[PDB]
Amino acid sequence: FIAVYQHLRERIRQDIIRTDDPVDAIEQMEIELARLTEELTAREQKLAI
Amino acid sequence: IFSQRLRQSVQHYFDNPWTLTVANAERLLDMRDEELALRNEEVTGELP
Amino acid sequence: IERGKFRSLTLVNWNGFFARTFDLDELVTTLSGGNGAGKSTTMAAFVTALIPDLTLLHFRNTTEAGATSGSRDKGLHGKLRAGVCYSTLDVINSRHQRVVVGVRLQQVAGRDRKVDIKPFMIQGLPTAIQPTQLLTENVGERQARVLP
Amino acid sequence: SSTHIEQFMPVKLAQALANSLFPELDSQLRAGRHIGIDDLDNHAFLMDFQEQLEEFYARYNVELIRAPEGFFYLRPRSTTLIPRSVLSELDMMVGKILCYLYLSPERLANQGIFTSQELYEELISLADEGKLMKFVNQRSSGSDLDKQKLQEKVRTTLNRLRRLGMVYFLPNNNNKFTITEAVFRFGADVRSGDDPREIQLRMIRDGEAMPV
Amino acid sequence: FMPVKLAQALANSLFPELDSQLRAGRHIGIDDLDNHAFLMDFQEQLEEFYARYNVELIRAPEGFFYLRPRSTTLIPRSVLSELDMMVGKILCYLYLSPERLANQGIFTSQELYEELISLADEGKLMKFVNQRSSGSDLDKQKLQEKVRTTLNRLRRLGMVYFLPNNNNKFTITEAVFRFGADVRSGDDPREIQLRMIR
Ligand SMILES: Nc1ncnc2c1ncn2[C@@H]1O[C@H](COP(=O)(O)OP(=O)(O)OP(=O)(O)O)[C@@H](O)[C@H]1O
Ligand SMILES: [Mg+2]
Repeated sequence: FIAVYQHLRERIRQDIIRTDDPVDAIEQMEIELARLTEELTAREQKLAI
Repeated sequence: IFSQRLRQSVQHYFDNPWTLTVANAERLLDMRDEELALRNEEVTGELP
Repeated sequence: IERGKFRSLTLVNWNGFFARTFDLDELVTTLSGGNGAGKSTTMAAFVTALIPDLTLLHFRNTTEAGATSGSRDKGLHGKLRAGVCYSTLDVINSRHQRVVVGVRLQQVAGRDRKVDIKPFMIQGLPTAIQPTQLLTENVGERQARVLP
Repeated sequence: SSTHIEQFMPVKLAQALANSLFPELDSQLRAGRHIGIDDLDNHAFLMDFQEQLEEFYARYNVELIRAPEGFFYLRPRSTTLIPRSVLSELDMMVGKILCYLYLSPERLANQGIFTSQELYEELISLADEGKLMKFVNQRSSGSDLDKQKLQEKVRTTLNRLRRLGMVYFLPNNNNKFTITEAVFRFGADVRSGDDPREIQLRMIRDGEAMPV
Repeated sequence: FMPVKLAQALANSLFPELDSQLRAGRHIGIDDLDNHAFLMDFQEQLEEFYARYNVELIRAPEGFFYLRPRSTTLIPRSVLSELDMMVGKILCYLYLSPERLANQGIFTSQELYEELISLADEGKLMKFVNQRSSGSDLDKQKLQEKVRTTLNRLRRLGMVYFLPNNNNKFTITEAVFRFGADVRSGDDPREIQLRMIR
């Protein structure tokens, strides 16, 4: 189990996601997913016009 | 969180210097082009 | 409007031709003669003078047509003799202007059978000048020489 | 049946190798170039066929690797069929500084455009100026001539990192440039909060980084 | 899609190694039994495969294969030194008739060193080492070192095969003809080779 956590610790992407606790990083990633979804919605609306 | 993390690393690099690896495939060797030497012969002939 | 036309084709120091000028026709021009006479060579000279891009020129046999072969030899070098060579076209523009385009060809000394090309163009040449005479010097008793 | 692509190769792999973008990308990847998000054509192509390319290059004993920041690159093994090389220590100093620039929100106002002078100033701000000077010239003691030599060496290394894809010059100005996310590989020794020596040993065992 | 025979060819286990060697510029002769046979079998498709890189796959009339880059080559190019072509033309000369009786195909570094020194002009030798040099022992030692270095480069090109021991004795392959002169009807190879070396 310790090995699994050590393995995951390195795989964090950038500063705003640097909660060294992986499980805590999950929700920040999903927050980014939601943010990205909103941006995509606005952009595709622009594309239509 | 990283400010300390990275700044100390730069400060103390030379106590444990390390280097990354990259792919460095070889270049294709080719003949050096010698100065172009054309064939000059001052050809002559009977005109039709 | 009067469309432009190709007046003539000139070859100098090609394989079998020393200095020859074919006068083209307004509609159709035909070349005849036994095998190996030199018809395809005349075709090749024309197209070379039209598109001197040496990366493209590739003169396959009529047999093996359509086969992308990557042959070792493009087949142009052998159609040239040693020394300097020319290939030129005379054209009458829609504006009734006489313009002479062409290329200077020359074999490259060395194991690789390479060729050198240098295009050129002439404008305003008097109608009385023939390219065959313009490209040669009369040395000796009717024994003309080609000039670089 | 016989004479059928599936006999020799997966269809998706053949489809990838037949694409018009493959030769450019293969030539660059073997040269060591890193691929980020900005060059959409190449990055999207890599994402579409990732597993096929990884299985293909495995024949050469090299791993096609994807960093968490989303950039691909090649890491040769010990029995690699493709040669392998290591960066200089000055390259590392400038690389870590470029990373610290990318993170820095105080300079986010620049909107990504940095100047060589700013990079030099930051580098001298953090490192030991005179003792780092030892590598430029063994007799340097702060002379302006030697300072200019340091600046020019920095300029040259920055150009080399441009070839690796770590930085893009502006289309018309070569004195200013924009960063890419690939620079984060310079942080591989600190991204985990643990004992540095064990990190170093794991990196060297994984083939990421050699000593000097 | 992709031609079936091309997919077969590049699926073969020998391809990755041959690709790595070819992109480095190595020449494949009749000596490399398996590689040469592989190229003979799949030339028609490999030529097309490498044309996608703006690089030409040529089979020399003597029989050996090699790649020639165009100006628009997608593979980064590199170029040999003057001393390199000098040594190459020397090796082409040594591929002589009396060679068979003189050495039975196996030469030594000293043969080449002495031939190079004897046949070349002094001025271009100085240009090779350094213009400030003048007939000094250290210059000759440096020239020997450079000869060994360029000979190893040529070995990487496949021109010359070292006999498997630490000593510097080797044999010359047919692919050395790439340095050779143009041949005209009835011309003697010795004379034309010397004419270029002069
Ligand atoms: N590259 C070359 N090298 C050497 N000889 C050549 C070359 N190309 C053509 N020839 C020779 O030049 C002569 C003219 O050939 P060419 O094809 O022009 O003749 P042709 O009258 O068009 O013949 P055909 O109608 O049979 O095609 C022939 O002897 C041919 O063998
Ligand atoms: Mg014909």
